[PDB]
Amino acid sequence: VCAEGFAPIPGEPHRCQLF
Repeated sequence: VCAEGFAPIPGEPHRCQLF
């Protein structure tokens, strides 16, 4: 999970980015 405006990463599913 993460924060309002975030989601998994392309090829790395541990940290966030933008929504």
